[PDB]
Amino acid sequence: SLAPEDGSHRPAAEPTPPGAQPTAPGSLKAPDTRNEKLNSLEDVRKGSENYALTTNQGVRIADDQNSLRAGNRGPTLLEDFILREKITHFDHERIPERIVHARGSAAHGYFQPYKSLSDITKADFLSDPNKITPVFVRFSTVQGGAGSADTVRDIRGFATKFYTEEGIFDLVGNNTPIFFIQDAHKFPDFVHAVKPEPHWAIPQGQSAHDTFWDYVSLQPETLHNVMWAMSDRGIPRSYRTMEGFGIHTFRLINAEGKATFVRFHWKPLAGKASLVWDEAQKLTGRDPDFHRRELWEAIEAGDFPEYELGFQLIPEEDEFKFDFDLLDPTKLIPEELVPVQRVGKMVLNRNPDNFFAENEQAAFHPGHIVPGLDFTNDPLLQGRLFSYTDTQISRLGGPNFHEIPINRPTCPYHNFQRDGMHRMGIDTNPANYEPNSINDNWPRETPPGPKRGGFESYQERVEGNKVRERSPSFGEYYSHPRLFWLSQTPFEQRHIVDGFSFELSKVVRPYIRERVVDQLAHIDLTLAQAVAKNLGIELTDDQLNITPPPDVNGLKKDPSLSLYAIPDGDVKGRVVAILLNDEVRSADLLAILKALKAKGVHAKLLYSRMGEVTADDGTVLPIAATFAGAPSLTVDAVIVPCGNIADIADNGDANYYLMEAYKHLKPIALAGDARKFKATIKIADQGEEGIVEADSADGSFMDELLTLMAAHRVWSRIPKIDKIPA
Amino acid sequence: SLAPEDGSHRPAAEPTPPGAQPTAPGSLKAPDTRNEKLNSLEDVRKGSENYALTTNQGVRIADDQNSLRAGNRGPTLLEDFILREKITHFDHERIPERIVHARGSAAHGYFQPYKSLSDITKADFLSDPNKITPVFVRFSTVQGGAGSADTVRDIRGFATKFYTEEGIFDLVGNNTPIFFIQDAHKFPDFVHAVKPEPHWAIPQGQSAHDTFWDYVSLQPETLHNVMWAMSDRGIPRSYRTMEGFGIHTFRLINAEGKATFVRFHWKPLAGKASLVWDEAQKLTGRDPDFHRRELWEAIEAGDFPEYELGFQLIPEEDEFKFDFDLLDPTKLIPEELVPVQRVGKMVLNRNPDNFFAENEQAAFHPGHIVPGLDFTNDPLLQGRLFSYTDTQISRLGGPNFHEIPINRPTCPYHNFQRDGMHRMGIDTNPANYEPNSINDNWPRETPPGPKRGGFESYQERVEGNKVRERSPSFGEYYSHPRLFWLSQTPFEQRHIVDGFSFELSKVVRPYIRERVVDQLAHIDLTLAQAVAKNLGIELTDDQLNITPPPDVNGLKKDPSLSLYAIPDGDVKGRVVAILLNDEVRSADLLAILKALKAKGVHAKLLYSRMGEVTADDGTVLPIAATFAGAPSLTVDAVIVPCGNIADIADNGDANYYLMEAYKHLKPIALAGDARKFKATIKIADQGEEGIVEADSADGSFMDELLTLMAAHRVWSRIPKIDKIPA
Ligand code: HDD
Ligand code: HDD
Repeated sequence: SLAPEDGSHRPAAEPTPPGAQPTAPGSLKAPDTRNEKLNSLEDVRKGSENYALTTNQGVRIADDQNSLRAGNRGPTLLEDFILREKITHFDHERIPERIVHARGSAAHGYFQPYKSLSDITKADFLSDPNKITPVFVRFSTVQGGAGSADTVRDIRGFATKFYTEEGIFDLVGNNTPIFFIQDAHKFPDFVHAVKPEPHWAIPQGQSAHDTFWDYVSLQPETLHNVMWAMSDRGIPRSYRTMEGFGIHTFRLINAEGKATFVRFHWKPLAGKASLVWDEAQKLTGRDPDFHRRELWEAIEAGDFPEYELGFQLIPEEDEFKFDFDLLDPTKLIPEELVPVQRVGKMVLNRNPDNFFAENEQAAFHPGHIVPGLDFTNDPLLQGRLFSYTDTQISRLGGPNFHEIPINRPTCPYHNFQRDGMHRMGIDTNPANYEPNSINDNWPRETPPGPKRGGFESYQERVEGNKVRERSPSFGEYYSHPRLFWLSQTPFEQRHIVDGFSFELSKVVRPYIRERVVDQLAHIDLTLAQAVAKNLGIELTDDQLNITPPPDVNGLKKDPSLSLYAIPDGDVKGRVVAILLNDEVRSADLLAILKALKAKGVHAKLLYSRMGEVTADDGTVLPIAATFAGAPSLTVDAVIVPCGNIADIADNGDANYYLMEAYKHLKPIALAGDARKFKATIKIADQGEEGIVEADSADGSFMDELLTLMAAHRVWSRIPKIDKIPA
Repeated sequence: SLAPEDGSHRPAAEPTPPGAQPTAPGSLKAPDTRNEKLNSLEDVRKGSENYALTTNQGVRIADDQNSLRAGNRGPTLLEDFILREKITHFDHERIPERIVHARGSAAHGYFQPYKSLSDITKADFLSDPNKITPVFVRFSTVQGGAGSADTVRDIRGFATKFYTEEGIFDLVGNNTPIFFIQDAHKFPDFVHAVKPEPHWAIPQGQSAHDTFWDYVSLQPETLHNVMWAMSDRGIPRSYRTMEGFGIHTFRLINAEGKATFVRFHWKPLAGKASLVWDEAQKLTGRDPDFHRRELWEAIEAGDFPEYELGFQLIPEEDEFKFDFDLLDPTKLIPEELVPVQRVGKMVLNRNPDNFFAENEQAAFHPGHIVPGLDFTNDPLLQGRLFSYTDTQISRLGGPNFHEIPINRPTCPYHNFQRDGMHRMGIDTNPANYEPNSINDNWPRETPPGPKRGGFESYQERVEGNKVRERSPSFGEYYSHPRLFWLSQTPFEQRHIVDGFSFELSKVVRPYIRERVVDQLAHIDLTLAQAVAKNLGIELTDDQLNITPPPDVNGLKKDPSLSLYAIPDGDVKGRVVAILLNDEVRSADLLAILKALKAKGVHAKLLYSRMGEVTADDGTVLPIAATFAGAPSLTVDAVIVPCGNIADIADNGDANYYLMEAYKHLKPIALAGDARKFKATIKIADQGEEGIVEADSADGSFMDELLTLMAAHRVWSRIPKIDKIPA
């Protein structure tokens, strides 16, 4: 009726590259992609086609265009129950956003272990290489609201809901291996300091303001995670190209009752990759939804995000083996000292149907563990256990949040709990208490055991007085920031310097900048001096003579802490901008697209207008976006084929497209007379590494380009970009 | 004591220009700024200095750094009531955001009428020129969440709470004179279409997506307000430089019972000023809080936002004398036919103390009127009256939202309502019903009268059948969009074309773009043709033969609809970037700052690092921000004094500063050897209009620059900017 005659409104129910088709609810885009959790949601999924429009009570609506009034130009009547029901539901759509991590993007998937881990844990989802566990994963920022932007400088959340046969296990982690603070009692202080300031509620999604750096300067325990946030780790290219960490030391418990200390890791199969600051900041304006969009479209394209689960394992007798306290969440465990042992793989392969119902209402909580796992006395973890249950009473409207469909266990659950707001389950048990005789005491307790047993805490020894006191072993603040610093490449170190420098320049009270620079001088004097230089601060002789902190158990570096030191690039799922002209050389475009498709690299055809152009072939080329509509920020490299280059040679948008990408260190490839654009980016006739150029886009032209893309960015270009006006 | 000895942590409690000092709660920044509402809030204002840190129950806390645990490396104890109270409050901080207009910034102020209006309304706050009414005003966007960006393309809200002696009057308006839809029954449809789409919750703060333009293409009633949104009205420079409108026709009722139709207007004393799209979009990334910050800092500087309240007045016998229906909210009343008559002045002169408590919790509702005002049968207004009461039950936690301090009337309030969540008032009335004898029927009804009388509705005639039916008089959709289009300058028209073009290029389904272009052809074929060519669309012969709509009561143009046809910009409160070098020519800087001060124009001194530089005469210049930290987006003009120009001539950030300013049509002034920068912006030796240049910054130099600033932007430069790579 209102759909177009040609059916061009519906996306195909098959994988398609980003921007090819309109995005769609997961059940409509990929109906053949299934798992036990997705199937269990069938009871609450609602269709639409061939159904009448009704009230919520089932009454068909004849006229959904008008209120009921006395005369067609008269007052609206109170008896219009259809209008009032519709407006009432609208009026109450919103619920409180998460206190932290309010901005997030989520997807369905499954996990599978590589081998049985029965020797170290009795957890059922790790017991058998053929046990598939559905998952729901939500990635997030930390500071900003649910409507804030994606590519901010911040920590990222990485929360995984495991729907196991013995209960929900929530692995609630971040993208760095430590947190800012040591004891949960300080969590409201730290969060209030990083959040928008209370008088005017500025700034959104940014730590670059006085109260954050005030707190940091007075609490050196924060410096380690601050180092990570100021590095390019704070601006990932994609949720698909960052690491995950549980941060805390947990425990594994095997059938014989032996405990092993464990820290959890997620390693991205797509490799580690981050933006650079100028690109990330501008991208929050050009596309505040970039990461959300990029995740959704990768899944629709079949570039399923994949992550390997890994364990750092520490025997109980090695609790005190390292310089740092194992239970201190501001300290990491270097992989040089304790390797990450691979455990299994997780694949995210379907988007939700309704963002609010599945993402916004999802509730993750690290206290949701299962038999075979346990906690430790990490005093940050200890307080988290209180928070994630408590907070849901207001956010999700009461204690039945486990009945919201996305949150439901796929395994059975039965107990004597009753009532509460929006109670869905109707209990037939004659008893609502135990011990009872009137239902023969069902449901019954289960003794602990090797499988399908009841939960019992590990009986660890407790000895001490009731004290509010920090462990002295936690009182070391500079050695891990320094190890992180020393493990970065030189260009990563420069980016850290520029992060501190840019943020401290937004601090209005100069003494705070100075006090932060003083803390940096306790970490590394090269770092401190470089930041000071950019702030017009001069270190004193006392600061220049601060003794550096000790090495971490003899380490001078750990290359696993760098994003880039150990190559792990993968071009699959990346995207290239192809800048068209009105008579493209079809031979160039043919060879370009063939090579990109063979490596799984997507392309977007850009022009100065929408519609189509015709190549020299007579081939009609559809235009994905304009140069301004899809800035170089949104792509990984730029290719300019030959053709009628005079068409775009004096186009300001086209020339700036290349300058912006050049500034942000991206690979650029120019064919034929497109090489004339070298003048725009101040490249000499002789060329330079990172600019592919040839008479035509044939032979090794695309191999060179794809090799550059596998290395992510052209770091050697950095000394040249400070002269580029872009 | 953690504060610096020199007291530099504390801003001065006197007016200071933007950036000079840290911002502060209004009671601390401007303690002497008072009004009756601000005084009435004193009962709930909390101090801090010289108080002990306590629990919410008043118990002093000894150690706010640690949880209570069994041993200093032990588990946290459930008996830690201090921890659990602190974390519980943190866990429940967030409340639901507003369904629409969730993003907004507010201030305190006062209103005064110019003359008694007793002849046309018995409203007490308009009865006496010596009667001052306190106000609380919230400006907002519409689509995005509370954490979204300020300078988006959107309609803006302009809500004013008048605390009158006869009750609260809320004037809840927008910055355009019409709304998108005719009947409130369709509000959830329109809002769902513009909001982030439901499968993936994209895009934030943007109408540039499929579902919005789908709805528009199928509901031509939306086209008038769409035209306004696509113009530079949709991207204001500042809440201080936009207009406000009540949109609906309301009624004024005088003491003799005579009704006059009225539409409400706010006219900014700072004049009308807007950004351009590329600037606004980039600014949502460089400073998503730009409007919130600019409002707060203008008030701290003494640049108080001021607006003139004005009335369009139509006698009852003139109801049907126009080509359009007065009760249709998609139609404006041209000022050429019905002039805005000046009524009074509103000054916003103090910021809040706590954003959440005063801004986030404020509740405005257009059903809050007072005797002397009444409604009409406008079917959008009619449904609004239901919604603003209903929505607060969830957003503010129940029916006692009028007891939240910011919402409280300053006049008396007494009735027989009782109980409800968070009930504050403790009633002593023996009776909670009327009629009653046990309290001699107090509080009592009051007959209507000329002053201090009870509210009685105007007894307008109602005749017709109970129908869900649109008024035939509303069935015209193109003549007011055409009137707006033909009232704009040629460069405003270009920006409208480019607004439609940019947004429709982000619509993935091409037939939606085609259907919108077809709607445009029913408005004006020059507009339709210009948009279609940017989309690669060819109008058909039939489309080129669509008859345009007629003039609106003889009007092709109304001058009041253009932002700029008659410039009315005050330069006071604007800001100029001054690009420093390491040996600035002090004679230049003296002349520059002398002239800016005389016009109340602020300055920010920028450089490549923070700290200080020394001028050629030894003056130490403090640096406000770096070139990258305070981009040209954030200022109105750029001046480059002479000095050691070689220091910055090769700086890529400095050159780009000018190129970005140039592209966005801002005045630029270059003294002495700084004229070398003309090459970067491709200005010929001979000069051009909008680039001020001379051997030195003298008297004539700064007059030319400030004359350009008075005209806001250099529109004559538009033909040159498409060749600039920026
Ligand atoms: C004692 C308070 C407290 C502390 C110390 C932490 N958190 Fe937390 N976190 C919360 C209290 C909280 C919360 C208030 O309970 C949130 C907000 C809303 C919610 O459901 O849980 C939350 C949300 C939250 C989310 C978002 C989950 C989602 O997508 O819904 C993640 C990923 C984390 N946290 C991760 C961490 C990590 C890695 C921490 C340090 C190791 C951490 N949190 C410390
Ligand atoms: C029947 C539904 C409905 C309709 C047709 C409208 N609104 Fe509305 N408006 C609401 C339902 C609503 C609301 C849902 O009740 C809000 C959101 C939360 C709230 O407190 O009120 C609101 C908020 C709201 C605000 C923000 C107030 C603040 O700062 O808190 C403004 C300025 C407006 N509206 C203005 C308008 C204008 C100028 C309209 C057309 C002439 C309009 N609204 C139509």
